[PDB]
Amino acid sequence: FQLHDIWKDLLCTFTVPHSAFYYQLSLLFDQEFALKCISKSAEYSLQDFKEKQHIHYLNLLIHFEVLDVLRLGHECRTNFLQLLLQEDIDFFSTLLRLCNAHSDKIVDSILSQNLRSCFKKLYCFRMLNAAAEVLYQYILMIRKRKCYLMVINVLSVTLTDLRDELRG
Amino acid sequence: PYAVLSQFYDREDWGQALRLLLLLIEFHYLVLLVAKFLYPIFEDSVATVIEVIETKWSNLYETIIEADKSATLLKNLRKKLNFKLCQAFM
Amino acid sequence: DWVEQLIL
Amino acid sequence: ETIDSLISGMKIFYVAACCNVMSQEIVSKILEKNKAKLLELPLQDLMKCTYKI
Repeated sequence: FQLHDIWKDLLCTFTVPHSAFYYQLSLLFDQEFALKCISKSAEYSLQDFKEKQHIHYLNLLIHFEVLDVLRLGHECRTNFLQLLLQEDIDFFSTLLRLCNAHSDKIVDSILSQNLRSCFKKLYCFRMLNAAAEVLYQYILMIRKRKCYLMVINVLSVTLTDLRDELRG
Repeated sequence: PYAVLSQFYDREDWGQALRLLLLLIEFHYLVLLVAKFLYPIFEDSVATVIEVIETKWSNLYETIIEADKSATLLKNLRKKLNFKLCQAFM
Repeated sequence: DWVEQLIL
Repeated sequence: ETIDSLISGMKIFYVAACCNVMSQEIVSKILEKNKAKLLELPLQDLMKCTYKI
């Protein structure tokens, strides 16, 4: 097929005439062949088509990196991404951590909102790396000691207040 | 001595580090040596310990620091930040 | 014993 | 705009409220942006600046 250039689908593909062919194959085998063809076509191509392809690729990869790639790609349909990240939410968190490590707007805001939607505070802090401090303070408004401590270390007025509170 | 033996011998290393932090809490030079050891090594309990150490935090100490390098407070803060980041990633 | 005296 | 910026920076130098004002100005600039002139205007807060760069 590549070298060159169910019945209803075939007719539709003929009418369209690579992307269509791969999409059809993927749908028909929905598996290895399907996934491979879909990925290849998506790569060769790179609103509706784009979104669909992206979603498919991400799902296939999470079933078998991909997340960060797709994200940066689309950034360079916001609610769609909000839903995708909704599905993402441990593996997702690991990927995010990896992206942050690599780094060391819209994407950032969306992420912050999703995280705001122990575990929570931690994720929030990791991402923001002020937001961390605010979240911790709000949650605080053993646990107390740990929070005050984390706040003091991050800051290094606030410290004095925290110390006084811990001493009181 | 037990701590050094454990060091010579991951979980063991963590236990040794914890023992060291506990010793530091019980007790400046010692604290500096501990910080140096932590930097060389570079979860919740560990973070708590690091925090307590930061809360706790002269010429002889500076000399020891210089010998180790062969500013200190800043390096310590940096290490603490790194540890916090690691805990967040975990 | 040695590890109980260190914790103390 | 640049003169206003310099004025605000001077005011900030002259503490919490000043920092708040600086953050507000940064947010406003970010909203306006949404090349050389932009770079000239630019020249937690540190983290934000790093993300910007």
